[PDB]
Amino acid sequence: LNDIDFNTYTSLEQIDKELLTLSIGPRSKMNTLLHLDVIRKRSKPKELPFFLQLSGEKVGDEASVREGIAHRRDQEAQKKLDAEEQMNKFKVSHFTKQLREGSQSKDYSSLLATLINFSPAAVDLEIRSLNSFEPFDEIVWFIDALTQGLKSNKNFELYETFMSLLFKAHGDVIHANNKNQDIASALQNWEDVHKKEDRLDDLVKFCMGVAAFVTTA
Amino acid sequence: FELSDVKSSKSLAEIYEDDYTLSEELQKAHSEISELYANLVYKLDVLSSVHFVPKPAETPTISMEDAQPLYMSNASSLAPQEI
Amino acid sequence: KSDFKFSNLLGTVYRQGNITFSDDGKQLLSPVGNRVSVFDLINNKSFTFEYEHRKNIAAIDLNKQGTLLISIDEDGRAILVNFKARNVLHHFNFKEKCSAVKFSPDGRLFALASGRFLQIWKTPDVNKDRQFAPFVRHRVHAGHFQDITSLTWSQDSRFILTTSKDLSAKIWSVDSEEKNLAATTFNGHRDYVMGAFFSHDQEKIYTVSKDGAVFVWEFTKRKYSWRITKKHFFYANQAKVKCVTFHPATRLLAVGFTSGEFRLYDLPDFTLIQQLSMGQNPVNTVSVNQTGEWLAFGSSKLGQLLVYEWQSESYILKQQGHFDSTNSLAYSPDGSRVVTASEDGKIKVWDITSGFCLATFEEHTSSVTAVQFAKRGQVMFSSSLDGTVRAWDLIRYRNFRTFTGTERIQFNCLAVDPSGEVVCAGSLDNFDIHVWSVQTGQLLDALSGHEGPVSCLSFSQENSVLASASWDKTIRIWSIFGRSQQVEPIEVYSDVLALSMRPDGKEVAVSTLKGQISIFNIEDAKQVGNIDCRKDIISGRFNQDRFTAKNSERSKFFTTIHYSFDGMAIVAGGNNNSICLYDVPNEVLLKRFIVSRNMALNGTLLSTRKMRPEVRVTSVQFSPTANAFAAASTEGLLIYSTNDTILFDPFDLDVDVTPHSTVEALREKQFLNALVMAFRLNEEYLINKVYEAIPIKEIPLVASNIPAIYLPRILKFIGDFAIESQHIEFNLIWIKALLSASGGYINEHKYLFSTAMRSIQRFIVRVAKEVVNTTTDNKYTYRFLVSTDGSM
Amino acid sequence: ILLMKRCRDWNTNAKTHTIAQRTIRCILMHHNIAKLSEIPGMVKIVDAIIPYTQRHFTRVDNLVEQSYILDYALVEMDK
Amino acid sequence: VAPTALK
Amino acid sequence: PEGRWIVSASLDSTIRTWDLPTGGCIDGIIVDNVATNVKFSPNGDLLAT
Amino acid sequence: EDYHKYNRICGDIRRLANKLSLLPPTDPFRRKHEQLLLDKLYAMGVLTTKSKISDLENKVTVSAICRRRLPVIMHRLKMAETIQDAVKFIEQGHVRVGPNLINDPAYLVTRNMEDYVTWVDNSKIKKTLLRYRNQIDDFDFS
Amino acid sequence: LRIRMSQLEDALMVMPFSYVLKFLKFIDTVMQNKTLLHSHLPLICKNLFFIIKFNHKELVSQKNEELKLQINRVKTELRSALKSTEDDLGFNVQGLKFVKQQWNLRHN
Repeated sequence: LNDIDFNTYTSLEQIDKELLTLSIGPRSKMNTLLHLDVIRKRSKPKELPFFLQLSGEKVGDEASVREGIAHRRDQEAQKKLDAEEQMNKFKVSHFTKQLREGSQSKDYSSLLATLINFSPAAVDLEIRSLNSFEPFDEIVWFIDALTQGLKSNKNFELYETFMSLLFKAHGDVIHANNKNQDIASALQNWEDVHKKEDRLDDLVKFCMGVAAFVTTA
Repeated sequence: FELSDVKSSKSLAEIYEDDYTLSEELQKAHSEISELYANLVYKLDVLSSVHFVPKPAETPTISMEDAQPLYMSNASSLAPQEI
Repeated sequence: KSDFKFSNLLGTVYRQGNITFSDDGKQLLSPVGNRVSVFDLINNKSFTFEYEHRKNIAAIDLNKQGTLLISIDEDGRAILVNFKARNVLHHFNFKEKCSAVKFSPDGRLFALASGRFLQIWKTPDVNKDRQFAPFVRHRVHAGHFQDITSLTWSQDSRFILTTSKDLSAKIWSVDSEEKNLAATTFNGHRDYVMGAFFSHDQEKIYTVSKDGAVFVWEFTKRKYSWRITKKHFFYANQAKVKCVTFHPATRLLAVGFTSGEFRLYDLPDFTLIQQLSMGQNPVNTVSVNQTGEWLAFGSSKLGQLLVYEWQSESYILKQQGHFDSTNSLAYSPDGSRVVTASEDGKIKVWDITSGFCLATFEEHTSSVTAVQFAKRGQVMFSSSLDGTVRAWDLIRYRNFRTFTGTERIQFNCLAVDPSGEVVCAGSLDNFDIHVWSVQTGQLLDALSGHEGPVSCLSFSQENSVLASASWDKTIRIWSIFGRSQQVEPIEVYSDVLALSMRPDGKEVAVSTLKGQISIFNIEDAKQVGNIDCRKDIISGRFNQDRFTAKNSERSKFFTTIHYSFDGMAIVAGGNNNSICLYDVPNEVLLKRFIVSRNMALNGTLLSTRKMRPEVRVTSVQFSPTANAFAAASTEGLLIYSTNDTILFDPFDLDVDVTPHSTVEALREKQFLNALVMAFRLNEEYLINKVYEAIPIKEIPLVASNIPAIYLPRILKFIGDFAIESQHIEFNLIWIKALLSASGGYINEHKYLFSTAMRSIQRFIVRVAKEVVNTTTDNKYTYRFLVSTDGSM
Repeated sequence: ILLMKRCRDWNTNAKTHTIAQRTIRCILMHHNIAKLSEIPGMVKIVDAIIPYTQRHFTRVDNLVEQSYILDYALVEMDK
Repeated sequence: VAPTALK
Repeated sequence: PEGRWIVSASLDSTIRTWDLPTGGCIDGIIVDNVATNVKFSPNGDLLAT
Repeated sequence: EDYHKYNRICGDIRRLANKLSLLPPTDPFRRKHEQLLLDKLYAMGVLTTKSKISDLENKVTVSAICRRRLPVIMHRLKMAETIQDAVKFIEQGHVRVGPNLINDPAYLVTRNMEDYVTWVDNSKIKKTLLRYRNQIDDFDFS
Repeated sequence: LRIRMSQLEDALMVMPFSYVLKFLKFIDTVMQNKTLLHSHLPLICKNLFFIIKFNHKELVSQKNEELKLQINRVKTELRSALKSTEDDLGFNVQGLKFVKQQWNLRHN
């Protein structure tokens, strides 16, 4: 009753387990995560010889012109040099650790906590850094972690966007080895949970139609 | 068009050297007109303004303002008919 | 019947002075003219402090504890404010221009750079009750002969480095006993020394000069003495060093040059980490995060502010304020975003929640005069004195069409058909209202009949009538739509400056030069009410005035007015220092607001124009959410909101009604009585407690049985709560239950629930729809990767 | 490639996009998606299908969206 | 060590 | 000024703060001299007696 | 009487035109800024009638700028006996140019705003004017 | 189909309710024939929504229990049809962009 005594009240983290709940944070996070790539692209900052070599009409040799006789790699070489200069200019993970442990204990809860804490710039690097060689343990592990998260019915928006980056970064890897059992089995498990989480569409798409009709006619 | 009748300062190596390397001279007068106008409009405006009128204002540069949101992608800004 | 309160200032993020990061590193404190703005980088949210200085702000800082913030203006008058509670604590006048202020890294003392003098002051304890004279001085130091540029504290709170116009850097000891430890003056620099810093170990002392020279000092033999072992120089061709800061933990040196470029270095090696340009204008201030991963930079000329994650080379915050005064403002139909128009001719789109500029449009050559949205909200229209009207798509952010008169008519006002198919604009030189077709871009026709210049326009949202007023001392209603065209002129006592339109579209309000807001019946063309404005307005005698304010007639009229979406109130402003909110049916003043209290602004209290800025309100409108209203002014877009709702406004309460009784009803499971009781108290925290305590099975029962009188309130409550709440699907059940049960009633009274329904639709469209899109696309991404054949 | 030249021309018209999509569906479902990419000129054909497909996706979803006008009828008169 | 060093 | 509290003074040399929502006295004071008048400031930060 | 500032404006106009005249006649950029210049000069009224760039070279004069000064306009418009009297009325705040009150004698009226220069509503002197005709209305406060 | 679109809304508007009940019976028999529905689904959907919107108060008052069953059945089959085309559309586009990305990676 202390909350009443101070004339205050804090909303529950989750009203009920079956009840879907979003993440406790800004709603622009999902937008930032999904389009983080174009953020990166759009945010990039805006960028004679003594023996002079001419020939043809301008030098007055129109006969050469009439008779028909008439550097990108050099830029590419220079771009390599600029990169080489950069490494000589500077002469100077926790994620992957928990992921291995979560598989070992079949509990990714400690992992899932760190994903929410990571900055969006932190998030994309970790998803992209997942290894893509057989037997694809980390990718199979990652989907299990997310599959556990969706069951929790908490932080629904974050877990949904996490896989979109997984597919964005490793969709080809998953597709090329679709027939692998480990990928297929974990991938099959995710659909079972995600398939349940379609009621939210019915409600949201429901309340628009009646609201649109109600306000109009 | 007018053809010069005095000796050219540039030597034949130099005139050709120019060819080795619409016009920058035109583009300098392009800007010089603008600042004269930008200064002129400011002065004539303050005399005729009733209220406040502020005076109008290598290395990689940060474009401090953008015409479009960062998250929006260039492809998404093209209509299907345009594609 | 709500108390509005100043919340935040959009259109400006930095004006001058020093910017300081919060100790937690998640908030940035930026001075904005007469006030201080707070930005939450992590949460993508901002607010502006309510307290105001007499003059323009000079220097600020925040203590590590995050509790005490001291603000000093250009006259040395200081304001101490509790950061957590956002309330002023003490006012002190240091009676001299304070160049810089910095708290001790113990927090017990704070130093003041006062002329060629260094002042140290003891920090009052926030925990203690309000003391009348809390400031007591520790010591006065007078070593420098010219003004002190800046000062730096020792990490152990025992020594202070001060850099001045002496071409010298001088050190002090906070403790008198430790005077012998640090009583040395450093020399050698050939230009003004701006910043002196300690290494993390404090063994070395780094000094920087305006010429661009960095001198590293060590205590060594030749018996021991300070000497410049290493010298580093910035080889800027002409750019002078304008601001410097250092992070001992990461050994980061951030320098800002007057040319508008900043360089990141690693000391003592002087490795150029990176070099970027913010523009051609000087970098006024620079700051470093507590981790040292984020750098904030500020240019005063254009009000440019940027937070740079130099580790990842990403932009945490990137915003630039209007160079000119905001001439006009327009809210999106949903209220999610607002667009601001400036005398420069550039339009900017702002997000209310984030308070940040999403985009700017610079197609207009001259000052933009007016901006409005269509009923759909997908499109926005703007007019400018350059002679064009431009239609903008906001989903794709592009100018899809432009309109213009035959002879380049300067436009001042614009209005848009709710159907989004006709656009009309008015001018001060023709007395004709041009009409354009949105679809085609052709001039449909020019409406004629005004004997004066058209001052304002508006299309009825429902009926689609057009009402236009002028300095003609008359108002004309145009029924352009239909086979036959009719015009109904109505005379008015004096020149009409502004016009408002009732959302129902049955009445129109107009502000006249006499200081009268007159309300008419459109269908009957007869006056229904009038309000006096002459006496309520507050106008301050300008410094150049030679006649008294009470006799003054410079501005005792309202140049802009707007209805409340409920339709019972009108917000008004003019070239004055007052914003007045009225109640239309009763014709009384609800409350008056003081726009600004800056003494620098002219009106707050033979070839050369005695000309200085004046306080004025260019435009005002209500938020469609019916919880706030924003006023465009010279300083920027002010926003006043009722979000605090700390007032107690019970409705139909009785003795039996009590917070404890409501809780008992919840424990006895009488949800409807507990829910109904909560509104009668009208306490948000109790309503939240009852709202979240109701089981999902019982939601349809309580929703069906709610009384009709409370239905608009609960509908509004859900809308504002759901927009920022996490219980997305819980709210969706509540909205589904209410609409399914009480849908027919809302239809019968659309206007009563108009604002409430809109807030619901905003939540459903802006956040709920975005979730399903991320939900559904993955569902199909799943099906492709599994169904189709894999690659060879 | 000849078939995809048609379906592109089919897609742009709303009255005929329905047929083209199912043909696209069958091909993706009855061919190695990798093989389709090497075919020269396919990708530029692929380029034009995407924007029109999205427009039709925004459509239909809206026709779906209007459909609970009928449950508003069911639930209301059920009262 | 410097007189201004920590400790 | 918030309309949530009432503070009263009586000849028994006491000042009592009453919380209107719950209808109960939340604080009590004993003044050596009977407080003849009691007034809140417009801001509510201050109280004059 | 000093006209150094007005001389600076007139000279700058001549310099801008001279720099324009240097640019190629066929350049589209040259043509518009010329027309834009002529437009604004017309807008202010210093160009009584629409003219050519050649006329803008010579027709611009200090007197033309002085002509558009608010106290001078009233003198032609017969509100005041003399320029000094007009300045005093501007100084005392009895003069109104459209929606706003002008207390600065140095202000000039643009061509469009000329038609709306008029005395403030509650000026005591308006009461004299309507009193002379015997057309004073106390209801109109003037 | 013969009715021009611009006159179609007015044609439905002038239409009395007693014929609207007949027109609901028409849809149900058309909806029974699945082939004709998908051929002309978009036009059928817009007409139905307009009629119900335009006669919502008349609809709710009617007490015919059979009318429930007519509105219920048309709903379930309408949803399958609309969902089917939506699912095919979302299915194609998502893989369709996947192909673009794979071609980019090969050439990049």
